[PDB]
Amino acid sequence: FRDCADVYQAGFNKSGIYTIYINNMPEPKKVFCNMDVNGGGWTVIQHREDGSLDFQRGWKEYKMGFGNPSGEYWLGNEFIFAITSQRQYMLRIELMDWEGNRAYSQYDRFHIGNEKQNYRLYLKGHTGTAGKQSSLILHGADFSTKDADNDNCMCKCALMLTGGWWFDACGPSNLNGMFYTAGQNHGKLNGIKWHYFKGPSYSLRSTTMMIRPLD
Amino acid sequence: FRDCADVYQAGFNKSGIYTIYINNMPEPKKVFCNMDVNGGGWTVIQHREDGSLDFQRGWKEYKMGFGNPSGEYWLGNEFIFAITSQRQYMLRIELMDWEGNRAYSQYDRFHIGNEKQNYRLYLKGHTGTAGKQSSLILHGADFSTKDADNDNCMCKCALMLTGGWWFDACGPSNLNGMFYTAGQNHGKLNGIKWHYFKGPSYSLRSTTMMIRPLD
Ligand SMILES: [Ca+2]
Ligand SMILES: [Ca+2]
Repeated sequence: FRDCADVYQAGFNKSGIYTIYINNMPEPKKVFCNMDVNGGGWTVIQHREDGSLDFQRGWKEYKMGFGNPSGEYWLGNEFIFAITSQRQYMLRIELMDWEGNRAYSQYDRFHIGNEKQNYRLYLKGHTGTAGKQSSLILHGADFSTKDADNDNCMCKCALMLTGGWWFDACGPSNLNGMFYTAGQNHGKLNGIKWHYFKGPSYSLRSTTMMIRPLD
Repeated sequence: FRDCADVYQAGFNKSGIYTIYINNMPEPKKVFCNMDVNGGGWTVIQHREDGSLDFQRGWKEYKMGFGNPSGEYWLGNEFIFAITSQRQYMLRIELMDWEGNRAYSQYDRFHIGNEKQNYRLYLKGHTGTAGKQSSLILHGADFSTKDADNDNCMCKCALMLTGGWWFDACGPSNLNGMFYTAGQNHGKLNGIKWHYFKGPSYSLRSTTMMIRPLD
């Protein structure tokens, strides 16, 4: 049982917390499994909805993960890497604004490099209702944090926008930015953003990043 | 000593065959080291000059490598993956036609996925004198061979063009195609090609693919 896809095919069709056994990882891992969207079998790698969890963290916490799979959390890059190294995964991103609208972006192929490659992101095949173009750079960006300046900018994107992300310079997204209750009509530019959906100044209400095998 | 870059910095400035010790590989590996081009320190992952070596091979030979580092060879995907997983590498490709002209393409970032990811290629930052656009797909293609149909085509690119490559459908290159002596004015489309340098019907005289750390 390497992922929520496995969990699903073994007959567990209810979304919720499961434990999975990831190849090459020393200990099992608790994750949230979304079994509802588009046939289910999704492993959630990040979730936000209320701002209870602080995302202003360093490289090591972003690597190992933080938060609680039952609420807001970040799975951790080391884990995302280990899972997406086992086979070929697709990535889906669920987004909601503060006005009741839900949208998604989806990528046919997703993986990231290992820690020595700064967990560099490579994607292909963007579709969805959250913008005609991808708000995540497809073409290559390392992961960056306040203590690891790996972006494609002369500036320091993590310092400017907060959180850990595959910043470009700094690029059209950051789902790990500041949670703002007043996302809609008020600031700022360091919030939870997805440019091609709601723009650079709109901070979103909830996000879920989740992955599953090509099939 | 993980690569020819290490070899070079230890004072070995003469191009030729060296043995390197790649992290996570059970046995040492002989490679050709190019210490001449642009400051040296290049590890050669493929070389062709005379057509003496047959490149029409299956997945396993492409994975483990074939040929002799002193002549024409393919390092092997498992090895390319192991090396490029150690640290961030750039890729440079040296090309010569049959009319005396040499050119190169260069990529700021290079790596490939693991075997379970079909050694998928991801590149960024193409420069050089071998075409204004990259003849290798940057955006994502698995590696394909006659016995592993992983390309982005409905057709079978490896069967049509021969060899093992990151075929698209089938894309603007194949440095592992048929070696033709009569490449300039004669066939064929299944030759050693780099579209943005010489075109799809021109088979090249020599090729060298080589890698080195960003520094
Ligand atoms: Ca920077
Ligand atoms: Ca095909």
